[PDB]
Amino acid sequence: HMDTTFQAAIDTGKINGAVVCATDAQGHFVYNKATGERTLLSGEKQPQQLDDVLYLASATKLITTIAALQCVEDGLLSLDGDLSSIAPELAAKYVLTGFTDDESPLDDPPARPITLKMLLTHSSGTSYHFLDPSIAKWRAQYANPENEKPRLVEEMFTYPLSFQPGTGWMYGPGLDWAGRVVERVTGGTLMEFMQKRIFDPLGITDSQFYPVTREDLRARLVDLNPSDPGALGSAVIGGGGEMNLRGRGAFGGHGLFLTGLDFVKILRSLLANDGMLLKPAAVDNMFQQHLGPEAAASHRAALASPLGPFFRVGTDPETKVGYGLGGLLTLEDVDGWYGERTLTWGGGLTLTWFIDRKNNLCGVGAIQAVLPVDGDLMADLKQTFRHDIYRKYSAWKGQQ
Ligand SMILES: CCC(C)(C)C(=O)O[C@H]1C[C@@H](C)C=C2C=C[C@H](C)[C@H](CC[C@@H](O)C[C@@H](O)CC(=O)O)[C@H]21
Repeated sequence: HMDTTFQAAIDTGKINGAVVCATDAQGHFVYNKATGERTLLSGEKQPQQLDDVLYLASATKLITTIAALQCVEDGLLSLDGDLSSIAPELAAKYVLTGFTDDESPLDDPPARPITLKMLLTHSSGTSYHFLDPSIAKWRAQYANPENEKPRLVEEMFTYPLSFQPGTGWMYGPGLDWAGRVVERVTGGTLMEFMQKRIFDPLGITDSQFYPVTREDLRARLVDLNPSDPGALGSAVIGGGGEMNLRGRGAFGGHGLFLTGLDFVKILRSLLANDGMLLKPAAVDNMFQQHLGPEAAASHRAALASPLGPFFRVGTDPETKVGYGLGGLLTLEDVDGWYGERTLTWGGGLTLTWFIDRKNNLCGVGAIQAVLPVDGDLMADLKQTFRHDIYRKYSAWKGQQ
């Protein structure tokens, strides 16, 4: 019901198209479908194609997550090691506990060092100011940078922690920090490392961080169009895109551009656990709960909060979930849908992905929306993909 649902959304003028790529571990069941049209900077229309270059936005986080785990395999990092030396900017952050009534900020020194595992699972304390009201309040009083100067990761994310390292959960720049950590410990750019360790083994050559400079890629950017002459990804994140315009260097949190076909090669290598990217036991460890007791309780409070629908990535409020290395982790079966220990996340409001090892299925579904982005419609469209792909998978299994 992707077919009729997506077409209805095209007819209303709220999306231009969609790219969907799903596969089992061996490529027996494969479903690839490009729907709709893209618009070129010239205004001319072209059918959506499976090798259109998409803005991944926070789907970047999974890829940065793999890159960090590869440095762990190399012995350049450990999951639980002290990062204070490699990233002193993180060690220097204090923990904001709240405000007095005259609205002055209470902070405390950090009780422990920040580790890679905390960065990868959003339990370090680094929080997006637009999601954490306490951090939103601090940003505004200790304001303002209308500097507009292009900022590196460490010049962009200068706020205190939202909670003692390891003891909470809040979505934030942990993978931008992890990406910077990967650059520092390898002595090269994040693009260089990923090209060599992730894209080359999979035969991927059509990928770049913001800003996209390559002419061949720019000619295939969905997001280079009259509504987005900057190729900022506005349609994917729903207004802006502010962080991209203001950054300098690679942002492992949200910066990558990639085709759906190339993104699913990465998903499938994890699903099949074929050693192309990581040793099997390291992949297995991604699909485990890595929040401790306090952090798990914080996670569940955020999932029950008004932001919870975003944080639940379409999963039901009755489904117990944790956070793995790479995204949300289901902790029980939903019969007919995600098996237990499905890893899932997404990008902006328009893109979502899952890796269901128990049921042997992975996929990405990426709506190409029309500004202004109808957020409630995106949620529905993503949900249609997440469930219709299981329907298609069952029908195929039944036909064998
Ligand atoms: C730039 C953030 C990034 C990774 C692109 C992103 O897509 O995370 C997604 C993935 C999804 C699973 C869960 C999410 C959790 C909360 C949000 C609604 C977030 C989307 C935020 C984005 O819509 C607005 C930001 O761009 C704010 C800004 O413009 O600075 C959203």
